[PDB]
Amino acid sequence: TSQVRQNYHQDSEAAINRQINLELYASYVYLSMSYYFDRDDVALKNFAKYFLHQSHEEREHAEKLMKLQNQRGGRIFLQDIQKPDCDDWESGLNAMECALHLEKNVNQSLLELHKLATDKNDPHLCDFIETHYLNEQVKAIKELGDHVTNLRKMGAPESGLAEYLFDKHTLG
Amino acid sequence: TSQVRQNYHQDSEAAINRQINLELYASYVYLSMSYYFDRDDVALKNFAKYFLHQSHEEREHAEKLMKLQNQRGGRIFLQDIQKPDCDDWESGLNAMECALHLEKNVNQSLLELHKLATDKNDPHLCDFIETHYLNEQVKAIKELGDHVTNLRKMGAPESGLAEYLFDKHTLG
Amino acid sequence: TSQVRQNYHQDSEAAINRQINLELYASYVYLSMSYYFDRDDVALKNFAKYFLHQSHEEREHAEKLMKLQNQRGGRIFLQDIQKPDCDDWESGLNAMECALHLEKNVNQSLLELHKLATDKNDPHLCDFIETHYLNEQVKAIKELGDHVTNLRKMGAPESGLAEYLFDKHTLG
Amino acid sequence: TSQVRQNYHQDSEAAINRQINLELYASYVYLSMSYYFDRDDVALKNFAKYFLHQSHEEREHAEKLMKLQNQRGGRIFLQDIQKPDCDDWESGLNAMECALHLEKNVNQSLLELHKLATDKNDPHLCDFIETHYLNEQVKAIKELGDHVTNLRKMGAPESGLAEYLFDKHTLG
Ligand SMILES: [Ca+2]
Ligand SMILES: [Ca+2]
Ligand SMILES: [Ca+2]
Ligand SMILES: [Ca+2]
Ligand SMILES: [Ca+2]
Ligand SMILES: [Fe+3]
Ligand SMILES: [Fe+3]
Ligand SMILES: [Fe+3]
Ligand SMILES: [Fe+3]
Repeated sequence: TSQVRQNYHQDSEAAINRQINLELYASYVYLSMSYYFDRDDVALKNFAKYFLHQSHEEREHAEKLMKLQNQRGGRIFLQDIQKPDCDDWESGLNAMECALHLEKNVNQSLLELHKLATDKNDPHLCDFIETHYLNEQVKAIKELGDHVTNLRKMGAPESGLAEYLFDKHTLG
Repeated sequence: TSQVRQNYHQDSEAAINRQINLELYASYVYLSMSYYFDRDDVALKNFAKYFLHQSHEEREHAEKLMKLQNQRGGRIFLQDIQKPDCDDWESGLNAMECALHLEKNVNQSLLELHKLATDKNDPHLCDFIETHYLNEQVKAIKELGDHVTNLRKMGAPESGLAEYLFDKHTLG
Repeated sequence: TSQVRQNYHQDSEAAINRQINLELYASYVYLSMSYYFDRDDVALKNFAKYFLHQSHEEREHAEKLMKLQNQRGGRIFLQDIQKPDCDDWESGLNAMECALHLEKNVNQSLLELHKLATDKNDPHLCDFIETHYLNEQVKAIKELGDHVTNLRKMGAPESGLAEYLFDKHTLG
Repeated sequence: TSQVRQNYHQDSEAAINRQINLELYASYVYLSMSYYFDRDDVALKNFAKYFLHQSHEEREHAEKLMKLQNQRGGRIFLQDIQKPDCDDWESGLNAMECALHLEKNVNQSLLELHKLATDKNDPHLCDFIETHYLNEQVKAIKELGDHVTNLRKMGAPESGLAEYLFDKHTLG
């Protein structure tokens, strides 16, 4: 090559393509979690609305990176989007616990990409990550920790009244 | 010094400086209690907002006295602001119980200063205290008593659902 | 540990606790400077309002760091807040000169914390500092330099008319 | 008363009549000071407007006491209103210095009346004084101290530019 490409390393380009896939995959997990709470034998409508919004967010995270790639003169190479690992997610608390784990995993990936940009001396990539992904990631993780703590102290998942009230008063 | 000083006793002046410190210290305690409820392993956001507001109030109580001192022609002498005694505050109820104790202690100090003003025949200081601090203090203590009673009757602190609901329905 | 803690070093955590104290201390200095200009034998009301606002700013700087600590999964450990070093601040110019010195000292601390974050490879902490503290610090220092220059060229502190006019036309 | 008189002592009544005279007299002093600054060989129009407003205030202070007297069932006995002691007031600073002295003298009178009410066990008179006169008096004295300090530090009265600027920037 592009007439526009400048100080953009191959390794950086490839790592962007992997991140794009990870984010797409995270969107998928969340999509799954959402319609799980919409089942008639589950029926926690605010849980459902919470993971649907999360699902849309993650999609937007990917499309931003797709945009960054073209901007720097790289080429987008897409891969399959894997099946979320679970079909059944058991309870409200369990689902929150799996989302916390998911987000911590996305942050390592992002911490690794940032260390690579640094090594390649790509200050434009470093700030992009720092500015649009890292602060969003710590605020996400703190929020899911808050949620898990509350559910747990209320007595979930053994208490059905506890997930019902949390759905109403916190997620509502 | 002062060209303005009139019927203002040394002892009164010194006692004002001590009160200023006590109020500053109370602000500090409350500041501590607030970020304790903002921890991910605690997470009671309305508890947090309640002690943060309390923290700001106390700061305003000090600055008012700083203002009274200059007005009467005294001189402000500041001292260190001590570490709150606790780092961990254990539960919602415990924290409310410590705040009740704190406020009762601030009121004795104020009752003692008022008795001193009386002894020194300083009617201007007497009304100032009576008007800006004593009624605010009894309304504060009654309110924390109300809170402690409710938390206790709901079954706190052994009940996590109890502090969760109180945070939502009373402090919210 | 916290379920939320990730790539957050002990040393980083401890350094945050020290910064929190420094900022609290800066708030205290400024609080002192303010009621010094409110004395009947000083009486420069805009000087007073200027350091009171500065005082509130610094408090907000601390509370932000308190927030960052919880967010990253660290624990807040508070220490005593030391007596400002001066009780009397002599003149308008002197007070501005002491504030310039204070701010330069806060910036070194912040430059040192940033170098530590870098060493520990904590890109999230690096941007936080860079984004909320370093640019605010250089704009603060430049502004106090401007003020000191003007006071000095007007003929302060030997000229009382000079501090009176500056209070009116610049700080007003 | 009188069918209305209750727990109102003779001595209290008489002391009210004296206070009424003192306030009337203070109004007169201020009236004099005002037209002194309106002279073509003086001409400090904001000085003039400041003592005219002060003059009206003092008149209102008297009329309030006249009202208190009737309310308690006492009888108003009026006396002559003495000539202010000065015809010429020399300068801006001098006039402010004489007003400070005047106000300190009015406050002693009020402190003495309050001690009398206390001795006679007249809680209604005590609060009346405390509430409508003592806090107004300390705020008055502090303000005139501020003014005297500023005039003095600017170099008045030897500096004509100093009183001119003060009239413009502070009293304006
Ligand atoms: Ca597959
Ligand atoms: Ca200590
Ligand atoms: Ca009273
Ligand atoms: Ca010390
Ligand atoms: Ca006569
Ligand atoms: Fe994402
Ligand atoms: Fe208080
Ligand atoms: Fe600061
Ligand atoms: Fe009066």
